[PDB]
Amino acid sequence: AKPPFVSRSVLVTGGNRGIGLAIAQRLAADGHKVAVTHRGSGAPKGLFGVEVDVTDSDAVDRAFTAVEEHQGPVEVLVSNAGLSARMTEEKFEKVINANLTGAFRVAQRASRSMQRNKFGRMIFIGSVSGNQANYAASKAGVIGMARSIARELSKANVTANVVAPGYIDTDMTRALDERIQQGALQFIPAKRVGTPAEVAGVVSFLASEDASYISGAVIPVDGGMGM
Amino acid sequence: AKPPFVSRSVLVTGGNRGIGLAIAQRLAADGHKVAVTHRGSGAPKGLFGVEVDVTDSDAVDRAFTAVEEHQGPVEVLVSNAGLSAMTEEKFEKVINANLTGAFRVAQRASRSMQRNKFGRMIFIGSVSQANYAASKAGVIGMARSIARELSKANVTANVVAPGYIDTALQFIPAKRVGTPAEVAGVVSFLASEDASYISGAVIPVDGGMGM
Amino acid sequence: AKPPFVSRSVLVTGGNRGIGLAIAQRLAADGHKVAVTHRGSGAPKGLFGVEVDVTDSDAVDRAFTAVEEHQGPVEVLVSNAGLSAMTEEKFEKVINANLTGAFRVAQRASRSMQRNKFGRMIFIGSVSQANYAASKAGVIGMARSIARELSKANVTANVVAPGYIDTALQFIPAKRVGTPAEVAGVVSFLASEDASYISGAVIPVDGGMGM
Amino acid sequence: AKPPFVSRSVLVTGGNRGIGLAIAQRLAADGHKVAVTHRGSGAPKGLFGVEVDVTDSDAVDRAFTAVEEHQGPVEVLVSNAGLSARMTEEKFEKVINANLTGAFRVAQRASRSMQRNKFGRMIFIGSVSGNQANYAASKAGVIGMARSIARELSKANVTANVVAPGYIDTDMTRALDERIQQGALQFIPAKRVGTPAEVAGVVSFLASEDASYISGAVIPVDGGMGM
Ligand SMILES: [Cs+]
Repeated sequence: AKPPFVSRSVLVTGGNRGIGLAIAQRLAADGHKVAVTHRGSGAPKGLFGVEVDVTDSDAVDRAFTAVEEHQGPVEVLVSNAGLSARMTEEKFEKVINANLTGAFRVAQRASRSMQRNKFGRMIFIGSVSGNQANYAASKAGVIGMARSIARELSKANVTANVVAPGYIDTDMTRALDERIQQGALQFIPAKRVGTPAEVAGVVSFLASEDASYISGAVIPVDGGMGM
Repeated sequence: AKPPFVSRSVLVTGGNRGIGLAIAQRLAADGHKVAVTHRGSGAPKGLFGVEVDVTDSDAVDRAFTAVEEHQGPVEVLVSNAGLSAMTEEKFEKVINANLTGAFRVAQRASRSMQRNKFGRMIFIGSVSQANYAASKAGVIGMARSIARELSKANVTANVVAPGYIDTALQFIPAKRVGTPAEVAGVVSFLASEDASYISGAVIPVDGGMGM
Repeated sequence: AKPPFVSRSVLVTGGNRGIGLAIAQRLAADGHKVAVTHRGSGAPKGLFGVEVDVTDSDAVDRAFTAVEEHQGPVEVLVSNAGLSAMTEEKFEKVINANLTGAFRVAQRASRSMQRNKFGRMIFIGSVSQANYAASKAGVIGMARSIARELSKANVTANVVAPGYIDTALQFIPAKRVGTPAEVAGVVSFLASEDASYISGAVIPVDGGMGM
Repeated sequence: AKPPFVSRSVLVTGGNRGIGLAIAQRLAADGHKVAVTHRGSGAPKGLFGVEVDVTDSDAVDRAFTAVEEHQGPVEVLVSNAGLSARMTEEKFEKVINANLTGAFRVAQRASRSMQRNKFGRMIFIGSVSGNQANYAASKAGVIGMARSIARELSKANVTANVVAPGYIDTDMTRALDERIQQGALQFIPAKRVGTPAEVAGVVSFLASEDASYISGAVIPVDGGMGM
């Protein structure tokens, strides 16, 4: 007794690259109407692209307006980490503004339409493993924020969940010392890195009709690492 | 890309009523080969059934053998609570059915999963007593131990933790109770090819309740 | 919109080998409840099986009853050729198994389908003899008669006409033989909720051969 | 053992209205990248639109080029009837040019890329029931053409099939005399009209990986009418 599929208006922030790209392509093949944000390079073929820096509340507003006009109001928001990568105030605030406050900005802009239409799915994608304290603070902060949103908006059938990837095969992970790669594996029960498609599949589920009674959850996609 | 579907040999314990029944029916509609255990009331129409008291290790063993003969070795094990829902007797009865029972079915499933380098163990928490709380938290610790040991063999162990399901609302952000189908959909996902890199997780299906 | 999936009670005759087996396995992975008939070699692992000689009307009747008891009344009937693949004896043997056999299973299925206002009869033509040609064309005429009478009750009858399937290429535009999975996919569609307004059709699955 | 889904670049001619719209929406929800042609009014939200009159070979060429640039070369072509609706030469040639020659033009423009990439699905949608001789000639002509294409191109994994709808619920069918509506039913074993979604489901199948060994076929979607 599987709920019938509904084609949703989807916005995937940072959806032209890496894990964000895998997510956007998967949601498109699922049957959804998928738009992505980017910082200039553009969306790949078959996806509607809008340029926006998530540190800029006006650019966020214009992005959502453009998507609304293209494919209808955003029903499923996938917020990917704006940045991924001793410590200092500038580096701390830069990461917080992009990854935590940036997540707030897109969630806030999505919320009114989601509440009004009594449907919404906010799905926040944590930054990858693995600048320690700034990324740690922003990722944990997004989880606290998502829980607050879930507590406020779940009564309107608007949920907010977090996908927490562990070590995933990306360009930066492959650039890491051969020595760091094989020994990150010592912390991972699965004894292998995850793939972008493995993250995308979990997002596919959270966007689907099957995830309606999940709200305020953090689903780790990490081969057991974070236990 | 979305990974190709694989029809799995599935066993759902307590798969004849309530949430277990919803899970069994959903996994069958997904395309899996679904067997259930039950305590006497019989299996649902269409599905292979075996009578098991999960406090009985011998009965668990002969159930798995019967299922292997019918549809092949169990690849996906869904362990539903033996009891729903303080004396030493009541405490021990719930621990034996809900915690040790989970161990019995997990242990019996484990050899074949490890050998074939594929397994999904999915434990379903009871709906919501020191006894029930201990057994539910206990199963989570057990699952995490199994995930730590066996994830390297592509054998994962995850928990679905339902809140209030209809088979009080002030404490639930959704302002409604969940349905058995809403639990079943999460189990469908965890049984699927899309859940391969999830292990040792507890997924709450509670409308935000236990956040 | 795409109509919601419904898990149907399916019977596939000759569903234990070749194209029939591929059909049965595909329909089971689709989410249906799949039973097969066979002539002695047994059913595939996982699926409910009944021994039927389709020249025997009594054996057909007791097969349908056994299937009804197991998984509910047959909603989707897939009739595969009794024989694969000139004397009066050889002619009559092929007609009796392939044409009259199709009638026997169709007739037995028809009452319940009409009563419940749902039925899909799907006849699978033999792969490619005056006897075989007569029986294959005969089944098409029979199916068309059934479709004319019963489509008003949401009971349709369609034919899949395979060409050369691997269980010569110069006469095939595709320049290759078809696979059993390629036949099974067409049967999956005809069993689905998307085939509701198709009735009395013959769908060739032949890479262009019989065009 | 179902073939894994592949997201195809789809062009549905006349895909902004009626049966064509139902087809385009279904193929989009299936997971494909769907573009439609129209004659000016535009594509609905979530579908890429291009304007083209299928009597104009240059406009067809430009349409396919625009789709190619948007979503990749056309892999699945759904050619819907340009026109639907005593007899005279002008009315005969008008319908032949739109419905038969128009089908040729789009098939021809699709063919080279399909052959080169060793994949293609041409799906021709016959005009609805039910100007007699011109529509009859064009619909039968499209079937002969499709069979020729199937004979030539099936060796390159390029197939050509026809969906032949009977009486389907559309704006024009509903405009027909109450008396003609209920008595068209006397010719239909199903004893009801079909829906646009019933046609779209058959097109979904013909576009899918399950239809690979079907070529040169005419699938009637008519509740048994045309037996
Ligand atoms: Cs099944």
